[PDB]
Amino acid sequence: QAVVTQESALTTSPGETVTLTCRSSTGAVTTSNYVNWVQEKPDHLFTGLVYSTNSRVPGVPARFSGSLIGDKAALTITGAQAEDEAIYFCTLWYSNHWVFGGGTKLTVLGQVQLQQPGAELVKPGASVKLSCKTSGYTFPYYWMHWVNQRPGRGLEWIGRIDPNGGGTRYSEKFKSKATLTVDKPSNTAYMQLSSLTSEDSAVYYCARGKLGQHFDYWGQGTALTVSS
Ligand SMILES: O=C(O)CCCCCNC(=O)Cc1cc([N+](=O)O)c(O)c([N+](=O)O)c1
Repeated sequence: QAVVTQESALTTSPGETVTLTCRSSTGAVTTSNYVNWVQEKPDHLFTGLVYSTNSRVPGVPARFSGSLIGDKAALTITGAQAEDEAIYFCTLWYSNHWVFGGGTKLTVLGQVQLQQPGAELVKPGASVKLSCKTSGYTFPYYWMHWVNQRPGRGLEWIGRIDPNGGGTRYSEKFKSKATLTVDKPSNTAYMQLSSLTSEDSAVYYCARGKLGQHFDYWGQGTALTVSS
């Protein structure tokens, strides 16, 4: 029942130093929450910025930095650029599941690849198998996360799979809905969703992880529509 709270929106001007924050409802944010920061640009295009409090994802501009300040986590953008206008999400680990904050809409007044199909349209009552084909890294060395986003709702972690044995961990919401597997020779991770209803219409993302390093690279998101 943990809730992660972020500022809903902030407006900045090019060149300013701005700090976004991420609070935990049950206590101070700690290193053991392994906070990650990700950026969403149009059209539902996610990139990883920071993992595990303060590790910047290689290739991300150095103006982005993460830290813990007092009882919460913080993403500092040191000299905002016009292209930084985006939605910024944090996520915290709570013992056995990830919880996403609601995102901060930032207005600015100015090799690793995970490949997912853009969309699928499936009838109610059917099943769907969503694919996430990877390249640019040694696939068995990393887990694959899946994340859901229903219209007007927050990001929801579905679960992860470790390709060394295929061991899964699901969130409460998806523990009897999603089935994760992989095909290592084709470098592809799969998520089946069963017993589809209109409530399953959503964008579904794959995102890379591993112990201590989560959500650094994302697929584009497959928009699933469940309709006859
Ligand atoms: O590198 C080292 O040993 C040092 C780092 C050790 C601790 C890093 N913790 C995580 O990364 C959090 C986490 C642990 C899991 N677990 O323990 O199984 C998961 O299953 C899981 N998930 O997303 O489901 C997430």
